[PDB]
Amino acid sequence: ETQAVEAGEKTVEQFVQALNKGDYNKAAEMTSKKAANKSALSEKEILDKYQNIYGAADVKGLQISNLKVDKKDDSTYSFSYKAKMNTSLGELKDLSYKGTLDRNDGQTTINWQPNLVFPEMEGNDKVSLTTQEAARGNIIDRNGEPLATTGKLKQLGVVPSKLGDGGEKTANIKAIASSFDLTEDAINQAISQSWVQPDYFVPLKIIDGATPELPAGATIQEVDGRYYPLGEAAAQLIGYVGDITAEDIDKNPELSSNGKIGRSGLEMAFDKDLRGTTGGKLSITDADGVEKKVLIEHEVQNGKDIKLTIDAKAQKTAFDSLGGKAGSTVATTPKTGDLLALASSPSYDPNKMTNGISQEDYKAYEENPEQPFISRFATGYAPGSTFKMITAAIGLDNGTIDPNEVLTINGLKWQKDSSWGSYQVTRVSSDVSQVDLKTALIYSDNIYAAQETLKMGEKKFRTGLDKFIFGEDLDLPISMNPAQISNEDSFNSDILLADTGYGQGELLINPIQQAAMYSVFANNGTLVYPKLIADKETKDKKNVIGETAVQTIVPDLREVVQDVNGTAHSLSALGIPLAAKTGTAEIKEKQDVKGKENSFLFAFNPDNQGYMMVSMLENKEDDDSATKRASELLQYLNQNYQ
Repeated sequence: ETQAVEAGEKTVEQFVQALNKGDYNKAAEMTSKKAANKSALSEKEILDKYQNIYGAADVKGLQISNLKVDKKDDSTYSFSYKAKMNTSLGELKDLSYKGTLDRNDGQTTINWQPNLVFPEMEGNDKVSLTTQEAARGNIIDRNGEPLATTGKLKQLGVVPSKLGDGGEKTANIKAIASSFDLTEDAINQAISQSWVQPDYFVPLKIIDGATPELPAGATIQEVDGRYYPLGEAAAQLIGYVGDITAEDIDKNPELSSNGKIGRSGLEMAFDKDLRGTTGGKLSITDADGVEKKVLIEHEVQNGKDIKLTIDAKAQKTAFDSLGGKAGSTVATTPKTGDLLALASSPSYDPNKMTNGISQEDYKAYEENPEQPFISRFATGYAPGSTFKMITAAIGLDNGTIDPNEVLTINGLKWQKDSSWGSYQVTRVSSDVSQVDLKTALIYSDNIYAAQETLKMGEKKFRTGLDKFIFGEDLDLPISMNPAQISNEDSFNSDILLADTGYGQGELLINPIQQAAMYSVFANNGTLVYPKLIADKETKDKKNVIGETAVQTIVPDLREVVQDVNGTAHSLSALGIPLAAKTGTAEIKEKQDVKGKENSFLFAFNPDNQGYMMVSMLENKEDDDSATKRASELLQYLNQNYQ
């Protein structure tokens, strides 16, 4: 008997697998003939039964356990098992299935019955599913301001019949295009789509502002939709939602096919918390309508709100100050890690992305060489000559750097020996030959940094660098790679070591990780991990650099602003207590023989430690710099974060 009991087990398991994979034909072909005490339906009728019922509830992933196959008659084997499955209303668990098998000739088949769809079905019972959509949660400021919310939008559209016939039609179209900032070709292509019928409402755009005058055939209808009040100023961070597709439902049936799904940014990172859970009832009914068994039922749970450390006024000021140029700005409260602003420029319109965007406009975003879809605050860059601060702090800690000892540096270029060939560390001024640490920080002297790094050596340099967060995964709902010192564990190059010393080489640190590292100067050498979710706890890392080093470097960083030749001296206009460090990075991209240049600014309040800022300009235009663009954000942070 055990040979056939095994054949039965194999048959039941092959059946369950075909149902699990959605191959309902293959499962139907394992059923015995249609007869009393055999199969209740034919193969095709069984296929159509599973396709309708399991398709209606979006059944996914049938799993069984506790399978038993016994023997009853000479050719009849009884099976039983427990099963669970996923539906658009959550997991159905603890299902007791039951049936009999048939052995004729040399093969074993399943005596199919309706109770092998759901357990307590019989005869011509039917399945009903009712669903209520969950409302999407909000994303809000550290003070409750909406960053992503669900508002009532004014949808402009035209009805082709109420437009005219010939000359009145062309004139009305012209009026619409000129009164709502549309093109005549767009309106004509819209009303000419295959799906349009003459009496239909053809939607054109979402009107933000005050509805102007409505020419003949134009109509304003209200619709509910996701709305981003800061717009492109927070697009990369917040992201946007899009229409849910059949393929999203196949991967997660607990979504709402009628709803919206986060496609990038925080909308996608927190899509589960924000989407809520669908409400409704899955039931077995009788020959018609009469409920006989409720399989799953629960009420709709609307999505939860997400509250960020962001300050929406800082976010808007940070983004606007970049003037549409390529770059990024990160602002923190360095003693807690609160991320006040994460701006990336240039940017895209998230309200346009979510309310239906042209293929031309979308492609413009994708072919823009400055790539507005990039989240530059989460992209790793060489940190630039700003990094001298870190190298200095490390050198003060391990006793390599005497603050008051001078190096003799002549000219604008320096190389260790001739083996460096055509590589040379460069500085901007040759007016100071006797360079100590304060002079090097004030004038941004890379030759000093390069020489002190070479003197320190790789081991001590890395011992100091390893106390920071290279290799660590920050606990943030933003997709990023951990910062690195170089490609390998060794530089194996005096050039690369010197290069790394002033923030170049193979260093990759995204702007958020930079603000994390530079926080040591606002916390006496303690690193304070950045924080984006307001309710989260402050995390930190003690003794990253020495308190003596901080107290030596920060007064020099004040002079970067106050000294008449300091590289950030234009910020002394502000009349606020500032410590700053400028920086540049030289980049060789393959599509240009002349190299590109990244411009950096680091600044914080050395009196109260209330704010900190790291701004960067990528592939800067001539006569442009992060420092030139920082006064507005610095005034704001200084006023409101003490």
